[PDB]
Amino acid sequence: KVITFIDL
Amino acid sequence: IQKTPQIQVYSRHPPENGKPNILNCYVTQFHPPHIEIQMLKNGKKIPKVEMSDMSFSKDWSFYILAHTEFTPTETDTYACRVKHDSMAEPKTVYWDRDM
Amino acid sequence: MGPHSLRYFVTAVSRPGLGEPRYMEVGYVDDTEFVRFDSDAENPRYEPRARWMEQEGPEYWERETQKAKGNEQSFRVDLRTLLGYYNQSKGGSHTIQVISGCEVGSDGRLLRGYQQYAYDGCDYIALNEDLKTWTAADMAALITKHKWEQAGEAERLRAYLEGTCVEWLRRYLKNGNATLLRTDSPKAHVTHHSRPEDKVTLRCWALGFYPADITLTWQLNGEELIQDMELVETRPAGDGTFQKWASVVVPLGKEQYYTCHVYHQGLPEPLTLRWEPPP
Repeated sequence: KVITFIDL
Repeated sequence: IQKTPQIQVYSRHPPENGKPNILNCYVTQFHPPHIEIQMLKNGKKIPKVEMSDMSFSKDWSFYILAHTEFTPTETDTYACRVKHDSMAEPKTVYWDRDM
Repeated sequence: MGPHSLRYFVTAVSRPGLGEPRYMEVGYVDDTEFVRFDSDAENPRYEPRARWMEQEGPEYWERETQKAKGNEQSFRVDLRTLLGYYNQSKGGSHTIQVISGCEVGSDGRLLRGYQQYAYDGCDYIALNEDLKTWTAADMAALITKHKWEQAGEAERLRAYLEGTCVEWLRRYLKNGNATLLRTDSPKAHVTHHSRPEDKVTLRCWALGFYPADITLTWQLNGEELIQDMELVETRPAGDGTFQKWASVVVPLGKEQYYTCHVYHQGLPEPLTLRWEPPP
């Protein structure tokens, strides 16, 4: 399961 | 930083004159992802050309496989032409039966 | 069955003037694509790329799809933010790529965790081996770094890696196990080429193998001819198997002094071949 990405 | 496409043109199966096969155009090592790939028969574009899904490798460069159905003949010439931002002009690669 | 890995290869590419950004998530188990989300389709959904993933039920797919759509939104924001960091125009197309995941040992324990980002083909920021500090590649990347250090992003990643990634890889590995251990040994042969000269080209072929890893060598009485051999990058046949060849230019009449060796995991023992003129 992929992680949830946050903002750069 | 842009990366120039590396190309290989070859058949799925060992070439036999008059026996249906698959011609492949393997394009790797390029960036950006946008690319235009055409397969040519005796200088004329071939219309039905399937494209595989695009992927990228550990070095970030993208790779894709283009292929079309064909029946090799003694005298027919085949090639793969690639258009990409990293290159001034489109790069055409010819199919060598022994490669 | 020793070291294993679960990785996601994400792509976000802006397409100003042609539509919304193209977003893709592709997952790999031991370098084998098992799932894929592509935003450039109907009503985009996460999909199985290996039949053994079909065992996961409706819940799984729906939750992975929803997350993918949320990730897509986050990357749309990222593309905008990076135009600002790099003072770039809104009219150009740009690419953001991520490699995120983990590798475990035979004991199921985490060996290494990955969270690396790239902008336009170059490294941007990456989570170090310690899973606590970040390596910024340029000044724009320093902004994110300060931001992520402040928010404790490293801690959030280590938590995902040591638990979820690791635990889900185990799940995946026990449904895909047999499939991932698949082996297709190569069928090799030597071809002989000549253009009227006093040299010939011997080309050693390896067809129908899986996986892709393979080694072809040409030997001149026990010595490997790495310096004078020509060889192609291993390539896909298009039917799931791979191909590769290695050639050597030898003097006319000395073909029988050269041997080709094929090394592949599906072979009981390495293959040894020579030019064999047909009956």
